[PDB]
Order: sequence, then structure tokens, then C-alpha cells
Amino acid sequence: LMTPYLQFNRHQWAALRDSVPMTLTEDEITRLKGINEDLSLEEVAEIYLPLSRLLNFYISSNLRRQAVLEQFLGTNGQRIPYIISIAGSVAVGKSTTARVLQALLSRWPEHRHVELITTDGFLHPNSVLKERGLMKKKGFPQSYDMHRLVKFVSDLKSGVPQATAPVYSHLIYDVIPDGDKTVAQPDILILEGLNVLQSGMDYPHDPHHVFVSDFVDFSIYVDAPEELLKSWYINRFLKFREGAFTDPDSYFHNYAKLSKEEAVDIATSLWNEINLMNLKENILPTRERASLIMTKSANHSVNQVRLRK
Amino acid sequence: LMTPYLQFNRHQWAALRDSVPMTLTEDEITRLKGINEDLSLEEVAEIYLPLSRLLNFYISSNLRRQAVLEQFLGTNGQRIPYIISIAGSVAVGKSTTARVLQALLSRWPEHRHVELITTDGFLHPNSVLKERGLMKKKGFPQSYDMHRLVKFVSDLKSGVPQATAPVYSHLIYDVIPDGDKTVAQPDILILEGLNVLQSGMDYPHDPHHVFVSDFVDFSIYVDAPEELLKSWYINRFLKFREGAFTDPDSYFHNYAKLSKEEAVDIATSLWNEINLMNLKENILPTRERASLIMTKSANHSVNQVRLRK
Ligand SMILES: Nc1ncnc2c1ncn2[C@@H]1O[C@H](COP(=O)(O)OP(=O)(O)O)[C@@H](O)[C@H]1O
Ligand SMILES: Nc1ncnc2c1ncn2[C@@H]1O[C@H](COP(=O)(O)OP(=O)(O)O)[C@@H](O)[C@H]1O
Ligand SMILES: CC(C)(CO)[C@@H](O)C(=O)NCCC(=O)NCc1cccnc1
Ligand SMILES: CC(C)(CO)[C@@H](O)C(=O)NCCC(=O)NCc1cccnc1
Repeated sequence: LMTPYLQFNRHQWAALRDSVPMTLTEDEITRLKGINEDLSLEEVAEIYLPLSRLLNFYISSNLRRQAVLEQFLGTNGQRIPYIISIAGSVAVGKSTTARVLQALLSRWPEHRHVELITTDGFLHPNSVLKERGLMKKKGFPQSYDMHRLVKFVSDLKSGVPQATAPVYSHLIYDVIPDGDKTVAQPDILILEGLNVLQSGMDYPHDPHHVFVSDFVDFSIYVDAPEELLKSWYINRFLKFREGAFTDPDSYFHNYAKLSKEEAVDIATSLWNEINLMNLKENILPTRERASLIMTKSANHSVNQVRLRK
Repeated sequence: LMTPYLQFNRHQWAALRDSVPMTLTEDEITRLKGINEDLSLEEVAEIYLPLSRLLNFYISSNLRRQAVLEQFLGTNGQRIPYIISIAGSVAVGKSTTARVLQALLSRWPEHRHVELITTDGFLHPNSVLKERGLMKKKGFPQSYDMHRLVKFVSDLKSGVPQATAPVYSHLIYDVIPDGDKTVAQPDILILEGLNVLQSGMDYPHDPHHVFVSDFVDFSIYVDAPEELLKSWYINRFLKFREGAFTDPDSYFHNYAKLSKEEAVDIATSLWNEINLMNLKENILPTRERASLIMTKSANHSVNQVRLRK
């Protein structure tokens, strides 16, 4: 019967966009199309604009509270960013969702400065994964420097003036040597990664006792059926392959050299043997820890939103 | 070094205390002494009144956010209780702290109905602990029906009109058969017990993937050094033993039959072998999951309050 979530179907969620009227400007439409050419502006208006408005109500409540607490705390303390996390399967659309929300949240005067950090950067470099026999376990708990990731969000929630994150490139399939990103007290930080709702129980080989989620204000799990995820993963793989036709520095150039059919077979096996296993064992069991679960159907169309009561 | 907690200084804490007329009548003072005869009214003035005032800021902020969200989302607006949890070592004073905060929080017109549930009630009964060889592990993760405790706070955070909890009695050292406490959508529920900051990692014999903390709005860990906890545990034990001098149906009547010196040696060994081991292995490592850490000194006086930034 009753669950910890308010549940919206698409009709009810899209109905929210008039409760408070919002409309994209030309400049914004151009950013959004630059984030993802396949992303529907209709989908932005019906789904992501209401979601950005929902989040502004949460962020605004936090800022009002902070202003009250400053009455006795005093206004000398550090600026602490509001942290939104985005979890879900490999290839469900976390990066797209994060980039879209970054663009939309940047509107509001209360919170113009929005940073985006992906947990990919906190993977151990390939040389270390190789040393440990983990090269086909990339994305599994053992492949992350999870202590460093927890320290990064901890430091942000400690009010450090700057914190630095390592960065990964899907193009070179590795952590970028000397490519670290520095953030400086943003209003919002969006942390995107499959493992953002994981905890010490997922890392029994090297446990931690305070979790990423203990430093996150609001978490979104993007959900979809396995059959869709596989299709989206394979399609994305083929787009990276296309990108590599003329980029011999892409790791995907190895696959550009193969027939499309054989590339598809490789991508299918990577999905089945690595990412699907990761989803079932490590990602999906964390879904019910999210503040909000956003479910997708064919063509990336959101068909359900569930929000913690 | 900065950490995720601000530590109140005397000017900030004074400003919190002085922010309202906290208007304690003679009858209220009498009821507070009824909670614990060794409770200092000076601690109530200097510590518990301001702590409860702090909590009201958080509770009140959450009420107004709920109201904003209800109009935006078009939902009916069922009440969801605000849940405060209180963790810490055996004998640190969780129950006294919980009962004082219950009495003080209920004085605010915005949240007059405050319930208190202890996690002791969710221990497996002695009959079950005996079946599993766990009578000397009472309070350890294996001794709790943890799934049932998570379900209780989950149901509350689902808007169920009523929820039922099993109840424990320290006087018979067991779960009261058919003694269940039913709560009905209070404004606030205080959940008191040593395990409220524990998670799936602490229960590898029977894992859960959504934690008590996932249904708790604000958590307090009451902290004190080991040497004080020990003396407080022993003094309490001796007091229960004294109470049993005239009560043969008390579980502690058993210890009233011993000599005082032997009762003391027994209490000391219970501390050292059961409750202290539990503190080090299972309780203390959860401390930094708390919204607020309240540290106690000699005579139970609070000498430090740390609050998440
Ligand atoms: N809302 C969307 N509309 C259209 N395509 C999308 C959408 N979200 C994701 N995609 C596409 O699906 C694939 C996976 O998205 P991505 O953001 O790369 O996933 P993740 O970051 O979760 O691995 C990509 O090819 C991306 O272009
Ligand atoms: N604030 C306080 N002032 C005086 N005595 C206290 C205070 N808090 C707890 N105590 C005493 O310390 C002992 C432990 O407290 P209790 O509330 O039973 O601990 P817990 O519930 O954490 O096991 C008891 O003897 C109790 O009377
Ligand atoms: C764990 C991630 C970093 C999360 O974003 C995922 O993208 C990944 O590389 N998973 C490992 C399996 C996979 O999809 N590898 C891609 C790949 C690419 C080129 C050659 N072999 C494999
Ligand atoms: C685990 C608790 C239920 C925490 O609420 C604890 O009181 C307890 O029974 N610990 C087991 C060891 C113990 O101290 N047993 C006897 C005892 C029980 C209560 C007070 N003094 C002594």
C-alpha cells in the first residue's frame, strides 16, 4: 500500500510546468542542444524544467535555514555548497541529466554558480587496475579510490576554499595524468556517478564509515529497464566509434578499425559481462536510498517520478 | 584543519540560548526533575533549552518546505513526522537526553505531539537470543531484529496513520510480550538507541540496503570518554541493584543477592567484555554520521556541541 515516495506518472509530472510557468530562452536552448543533440526540447520543458524547479525549492529552503542559523552562528563561516548526486546504470543518462540540470539551475539568482564533478575521475588509473587484475571490473567498487571520493565531498562540506578532483576521459579510457579539476566554493555541486549511493557495505575489502550520501543534500537515481540500457549503451559505443574514425588518439580507434558488426558484438559483451553484472550486484540495490527516482522508457522518455515524502 | 562540523563557541551558544524567552514554569521544572533526579537544572538552562531551540529551527524549516512543496506538487498534504535519532554508548545518557528533549520540544506550538521510541524494543527476545547463543551479545547488531526497525521508521516516513513498536523493559531484561507501543502520526518522533547510525555494513549476517538514517531527519550522537562511561555504567548498575533490595521480581534482585564487591566486579566485567567491545567495534565508528555530536564531561555536563556545516 503506502510507500516512502510520492509517485507521479508522466501526466502528473508534466502538469507541474504550469504550477510555476517556466520557458527556455534562446541562449539556453543553444546550450541544451550543445549538451546533447538527441535531447528533446519538449522533454526538457515537460520533465527537466519542473525537476529544476523542484530542486530550487529544496535549495532555497536550505539557504533560508542557513540565513536563520547565521543569526547565532554569525555570517563569518564558509560558504558550503549544496550537493546533488546522480546515480544509476552505466548508459542510463546520468551525464546528460547532470549537464541539463547544471544548465537549468544556473538560471536562479540564488544559485548561479553550479559545478559538475563525475566520480569516473576517482577510478584507479588503468596501470593500477592492471596491477590488481581489475581491468574488466572498471566501475565495480574495487576499481574506485573510494576514500579519495569521500574526502572530496567531505572537504567541500567542511568549507575548504578549494578542492581538487582527478578527471577521467572516456575517450582515452583512463584517468587523465595531471588533468585535475579544481572547484572553488560553488553554490551547487552536482556529483554524477554510478556509485554515489553506495556505502561501506559495498567496500568490504577496504571499508569506510562515513558515506558519500552523508555529504549529499539531494540524490537522484535515474532508472530504466535492462533491455533499454543495453540498447543505449551499444548506440553510445557506436557513436564513440564514429568519433574515432578520424581520431587515432581515441581508444575507440581500435574499434573503428573493426567492422560495425564486430564492434557491436564487442559492445554487447562488455555490457553483458561488466556493466550488467555491476548494475545487478552493486548499483540497483542502492536505488531506494535516493531522494528521487526518475524512470525512463523508450526514446529516453520519463514515465515515472518518485520523490521521498 | 576544517572538518564537516562547526564547533559552537560560547558567543554562538549564548546567542542561541538568548534568542527566545524560554519560559519554564515551576510545574515544568518539576516534571523535568521527574525524568531524572540527578538532572541539573543548570544543564537544562545552559544546554538542553538551547539544544531544543536549535532543533526547532530545523523542524520549523522542514514544516515550511513541506507547505511550499504541497502547493507546488498539488499533493493532499498528509503529515509526515520529523524524526530525530539519538545514538551513543551504553550508559552515555541517551534515554535521559531523549526524554528531556521530548519534554522541551513539546513546548513549541508548531510541534506539540512528540513521541519517543527506543530501539531496545527491537532486540530479539531472550528466548531467541538463547536459541542463537547471543545472550552475551545483547546490543550487538546480531541481537536486533534490524529489518523490523527499518520497517518501523519506513512506515512512519510513508504516512501510515499508525505504527506499532515492540517495547523492552530493563527491569525484567527482556522484550515485554504483547507490550507494543502504537504511535499515531506525531509531529516529531525521537528514536533513541545505540544502533541508529549503523547500516548494512554492520549487519553482514543479514544485510539491509536502506538504513535507519535514510528515514531520519536529524541525528545526535552523545559522546563521552571511556572512563566516564564505565563509571556511569557501574553507578547505574549499582542503583538498579539497590532498587532490587526490596523487589524480588526485578531482574536485578539476582545481583542484590551478591556481596557489593562481587556485584561491582561483575558490572565491571560486563562493561569490559560486552558493552565496551560493542562501543569500539560497532557504535563509535558511526559517530561522524551524526548531524550533531554532543560531548559530555564530569557530572554529565556538556562541554562541546558540534553541528554539521
Ligand atoms: N534524455 C535523453 N535524451 C536522449 N538521449 C539521451 C538522454 N539521456 C541520455 N541519452 C543518451 O543515452 C546514452 C547514455 O547517456 P549518458 O549520459 O552517456 O549515460 P551515463 O552517463 O549514465 O553513462 C548517450 O548516448 C546519451 O546521448
Ligand atoms: N544529563 C544527566 N545528568 C545526570 N545524570 C545522567 C544524565 N544523563 C544520564 N545520566 C545518568 O547516567 C546513567 C546513564 O544514563 P541513561 O540515560 O540510562 O543512558 P543510556 O540510555 O545511554 O544507556 C544513568 O545512571 C542516568 O541517571
Ligand atoms: C564504469 C564507467 C567508467 C562508468 O562511467 C563505465 O563507463 C566503464 O568504462 N565501464 C567498464 C566497461 C565499459 O563499458 N568499458 C568501455 C570500454 C571502452 C573501450 C574498450 N573497452 C571497454
Ligand atoms: C544493549 C542494551 C539493551 C542497551 O540499551 C544494554 O542495556 C544491555 O542490556 N547490554 C548487555 C550487557 C549488560 O549491561 N547487561 C546487564 C545490564 C543491563 C542494563 C543495565 N545494567 C546491566
